[PDB]
Amino acid sequence: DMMFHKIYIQKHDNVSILFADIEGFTSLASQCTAQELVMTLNELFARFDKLAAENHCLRIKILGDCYYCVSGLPEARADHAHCCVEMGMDMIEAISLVREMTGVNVNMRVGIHSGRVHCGVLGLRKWQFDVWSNDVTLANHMEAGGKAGRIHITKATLSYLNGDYEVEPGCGGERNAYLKEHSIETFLIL
Amino acid sequence: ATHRLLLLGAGESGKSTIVKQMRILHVNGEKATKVQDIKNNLKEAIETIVAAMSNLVPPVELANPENQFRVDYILSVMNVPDFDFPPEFYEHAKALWEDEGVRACYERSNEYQLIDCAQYFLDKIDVIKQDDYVPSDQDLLRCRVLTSGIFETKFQVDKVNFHMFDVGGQRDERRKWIQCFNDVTAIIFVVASSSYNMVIREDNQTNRLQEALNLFKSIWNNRWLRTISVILFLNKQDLLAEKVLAGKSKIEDYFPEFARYTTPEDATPEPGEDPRVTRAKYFIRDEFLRISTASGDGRHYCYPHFTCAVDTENIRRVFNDCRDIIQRMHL
Amino acid sequence: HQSYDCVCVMFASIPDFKEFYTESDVNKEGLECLRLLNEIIADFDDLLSKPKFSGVEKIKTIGSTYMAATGLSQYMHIGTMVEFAYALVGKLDAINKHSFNDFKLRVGINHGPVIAGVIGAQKPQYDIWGNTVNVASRMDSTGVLDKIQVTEETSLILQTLGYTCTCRGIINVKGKGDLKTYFVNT
Ligand SMILES: Nc1nc2c(ncn2[C@@H]2O[C@H](COP(=O)(O)OP(=O)(O)OP(O)(O)=S)[C@@H](O)[C@H]2O)c(=O)[nH]1
Ligand SMILES: Nc1ncnc2c1ncn2[C@@H]1O[C@H](COP(=O)(O)OP(=O)(O)OP(=O)(O)O)[C@@H](O)[C@H]1O
Ligand SMILES: C=C[C@@]1(C)CC(=O)[C@]2(O)[C@@]3(C)[C@@H](O)CCC(C)(C)[C@@H]3[C@H](O)[C@H](OC(C)=O)[C@@]2(C)O1
Ligand SMILES: [Ca+2]
Ligand SMILES: [Ca+2]
Ligand SMILES: [Cl-]
Ligand SMILES: [Mg+2]
Repeated sequence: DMMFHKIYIQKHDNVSILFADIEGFTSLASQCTAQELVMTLNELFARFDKLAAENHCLRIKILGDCYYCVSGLPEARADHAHCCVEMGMDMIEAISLVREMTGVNVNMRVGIHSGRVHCGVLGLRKWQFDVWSNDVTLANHMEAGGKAGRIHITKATLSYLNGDYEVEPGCGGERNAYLKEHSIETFLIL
Repeated sequence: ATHRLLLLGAGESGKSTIVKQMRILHVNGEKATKVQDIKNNLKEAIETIVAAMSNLVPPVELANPENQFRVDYILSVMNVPDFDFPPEFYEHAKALWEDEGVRACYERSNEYQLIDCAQYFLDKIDVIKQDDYVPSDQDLLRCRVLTSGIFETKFQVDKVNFHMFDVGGQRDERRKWIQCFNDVTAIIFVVASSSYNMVIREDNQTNRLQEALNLFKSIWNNRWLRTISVILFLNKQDLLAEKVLAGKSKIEDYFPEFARYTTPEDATPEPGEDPRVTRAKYFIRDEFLRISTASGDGRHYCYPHFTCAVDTENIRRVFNDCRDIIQRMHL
Repeated sequence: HQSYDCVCVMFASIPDFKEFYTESDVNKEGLECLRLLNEIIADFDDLLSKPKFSGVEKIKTIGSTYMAATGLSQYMHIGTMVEFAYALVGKLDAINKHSFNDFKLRVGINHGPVIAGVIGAQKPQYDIWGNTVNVASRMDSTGVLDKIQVTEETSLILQTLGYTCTCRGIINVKGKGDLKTYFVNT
């Protein structure tokens, strides 16, 4: 406070981190123009923003074509898993309508892990609420090691689900090295 | 009523020992694993001495060339992974340690990297070799195992709480230190006082004391440590006197400013202490204090203690001087 | 929210940081790690208030990736970004002295048309989009430590302003193909 700067960060357990990216982003960039893209991007992420508020997810940041929220925040929730699952569902549905409007193969690639996070802000200028931990770092890799239009969940995300959704073998080890080298059992949603 | 102390200092400085001493003093199957460690210390102590024999300038020759074969036995087992420690090993070890030419090598040890406990274990080989051997407390103190990472050890003294954080002294280990900088009661900074005639493991060139000083100056003038006082521990005080009284190697030859130095007025020498030792040990302390005077501005101070880490009788004493300081240095 | 024409974008990330990140009981489960990161970013923010960096507008920070832009307010704005990117090095070095670490910053700098504005009606936050940016980022990630990577266009512009460039070679930019890239000389 007098020697280290004041830190605006706090620990938060039992939370579920959704990550979502766009398959065929450059192929879409190829069709439309610089502006025409941003319109489609803003329209989708404004659309996305609403769904998060319903599905009790607090949206973190938008990183170009990367959208990521997290349920279980700002305040704890026993639904924290089910929300993200219901979120990705609505998201794959939300891309559908906008994809049919263009007529080109674009899709969302979802990934979700659970566990513990730290959350808050870094620096002084230009604050933007963000999360950090290996569990976030894992969640990110889940999206990276995801499959088109399917929801990629972790071993931890099934133990918070109470088995309501029907799952199938994920095989994330083959789509990502961080997943492989950490022996993460992954699953997919039916 | 809880204080978090952090142990800083270069490699081999003595951090690990200080914690061991707290386990002795203020704490409460398991030791059989350490027996193995002590044997390792022994193995590498003698194997290092012999290996040094030829690479030294000038080279040193065995007093009894009968021992040449044993010398060959040692080098043949130097790198062997899980050593069986057979009775042959101890026999050949003692033989060498008996050899005058080998001792001459040890007496020139400052010219190569050799652990502090060499002589100590080597002198008691017939003690260590027994299969029902149980290490003494002092044996546990002297047993050297490099620390990599941060290891907390909690304890209670007169219903007051302490959190001690042991870190790695080496350079690739100094990066982790940061994690214990925030919310610290004070620094305990440890220094191989005796290592004035030695270089470091990290690069075989940088002088160990000169290193400790520059590491100290880093801590004393650190941006996250501006308000933290530093309880200075000038360790290995036994080994210092041993070197000073020996007078084989000199201080003015590694630190030329010592030639100028004379002993301070406020000198509180121990009973029957040689002035030479007094002059030496306080010079060292003063080198450190020159860093604790240039900056600080009464926002943080420095508290020197002459300490011998492997002396439980001296550690209680000095840590009691420290308890006095902390009781008002959290107010 | 509007479009632009000549905006200079800089990405500077810290590759060495992800390793340094730990989660143990000793570091309060990755809090102390994030605490040093704060100190670093906060040092980088202490540069925007400077007068010669008044033109520098910080956009956001991706993990340890610091993202900024000049010209949102002729080509002197491209040079500024470099003097800024140099500066972060002085700030990242400073930390190393005190933090007993060896962090190296890795800088990618591009320029061209961008679109700047707000996205989402929830929490309105400033962001820039388009190819120019995508390349800026792609040049950071394919960069070398202690070095600033620039495109062929920027190479030239900096050469007028008295900066020398050494050709990196060729890069496969996802969607823009193979292209020539450069390093500014220390
Ligand atoms: N003679 C003598 N030996 C000592 C003294 N203090 C420590 N030693 C010996 O020196 C050796 C090295 O000390 P150690 O505690 O391991 O340093 P360290 O701070 O832990 O080194 P590192 O873990 O940062 S790499 C130990 O084996 C110990 O017995 C002392 O005061 N006098
Ligand atoms: N405004 C921005 N903020 C943060 N990151 C950005 C921004 N703009 C672009 N990027 C970066 O651009 C990079 C390029 O994205 P990427 O190539 O993965 O998309 P893609 O063409 O859909 O490929 P893929 O289908 O394999 O994911 C991303 O990793 C992203 O981090
Ligand atoms: C900064 C902390 C640390 C170590 C932990 C962390 O959670 C991350 O911030 C996430 C995962 C995390 O903050 C979520 C977004 C994103 C962008 C995916 C991050 C980056 O991959 C970071 O690494 C980079 C590249 O900065 C990373 C991994 O770094
Ligand atoms: Ca992407
Ligand atoms: Ca993408
Ligand atoms: Cl030392
Ligand atoms: Mg140690």
